[PDB]
Amino acid sequence: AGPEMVRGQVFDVGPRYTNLSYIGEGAYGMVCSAYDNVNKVRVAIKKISPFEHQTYCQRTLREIKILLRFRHENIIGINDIIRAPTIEQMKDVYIVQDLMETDLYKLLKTQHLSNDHICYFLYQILRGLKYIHSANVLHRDLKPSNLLLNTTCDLKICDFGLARVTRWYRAPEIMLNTKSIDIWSVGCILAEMLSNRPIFPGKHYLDQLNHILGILGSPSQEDLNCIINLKARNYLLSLPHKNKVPWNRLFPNADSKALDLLDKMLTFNPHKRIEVEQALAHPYLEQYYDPSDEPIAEAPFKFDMELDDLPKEKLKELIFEETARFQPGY
Ligand SMILES: O=C1c2cc(-c3ccnc(NC4CCOCC4)n3)cn2CCN1[C@H](CO)c1cccc(Cl)c1
Repeated sequence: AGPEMVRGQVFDVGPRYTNLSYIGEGAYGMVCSAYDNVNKVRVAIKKISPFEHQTYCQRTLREIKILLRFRHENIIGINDIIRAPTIEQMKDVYIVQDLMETDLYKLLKTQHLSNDHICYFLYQILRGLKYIHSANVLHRDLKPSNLLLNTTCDLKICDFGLARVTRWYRAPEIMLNTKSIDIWSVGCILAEMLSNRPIFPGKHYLDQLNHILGILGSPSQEDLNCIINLKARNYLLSLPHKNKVPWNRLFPNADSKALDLLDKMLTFNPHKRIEVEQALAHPYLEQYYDPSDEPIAEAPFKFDMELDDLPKEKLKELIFEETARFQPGY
């Protein structure tokens, strides 16, 4: 049988993988579910076509190298990689992953979560994040659609395309000026689990800052005592005073312990923001916290070359090399 086509994208993954169905997409690719006739289960297949852009080639190599090294229950892995037999023919790379049922984005569109579920989901996000940060890696795009879920409420973090050694979930430092950006994102996700709506839904950069200030209040002098973009600093100083809104006013029915943790994750100053181990140890997560059952990385991850300097043609070679061991006859 020929290759299958899904929403205009051809998927050349047969004969092992067939009966394909759309399940997601990104800047330079598409994800489908597919039947694996070897393991006799359905899998996820992520198609990416990065080779025309140096940045996308960088991201592709990082994502593959990081996910091939990582091993953790709350982190998506790589089971297989398909690409053409020669580098001149390789225009696409197919990354095969465990198939999950849904994501937190879809869940929050349709279901009201109980405190217990919120607690358990938050715990697994942070358990996975502890492993990532222990490897000295930042995810940088945590958000509900990148948190995958099973029938049995198991949670896995996916999409490590932006990982290194989305506006609504973007930490203020990023816009004004480290691991703390991931904590901010988790805080945004916690808030969204509590209310089923994004806490800071800005329409653009300035609007994002305005929503954050609308809740946290005007930043203090120490909050601004840092290296900071001149334009952003002048903008913030041009604004009238904004009062802080108490968390319990915004989330009237929330567990007070959840709101205490939320306060510490959504702290404006990254240096005062709670870190992942301290968050796991917060009273809100007491029911699930189990440091004897929370694996960390054996060593910190680092790249041998640095890829930012490499031409995209050289990056392609490295990707071709990295993926070779999944080829038949290897
Ligand atoms: O990497 C992923 C990804 C993998 C999965 C995945 C993996 C395993 N299972 C399920 N099940 C699904 C079943 C239906 O409900 C949703 C969960 N989904 C979902 N996404 C979200 C999009 N991306 C990123 C962009 O963030 C991406 C994708 C393609 C190209 C690029 Cl450049 C980037």
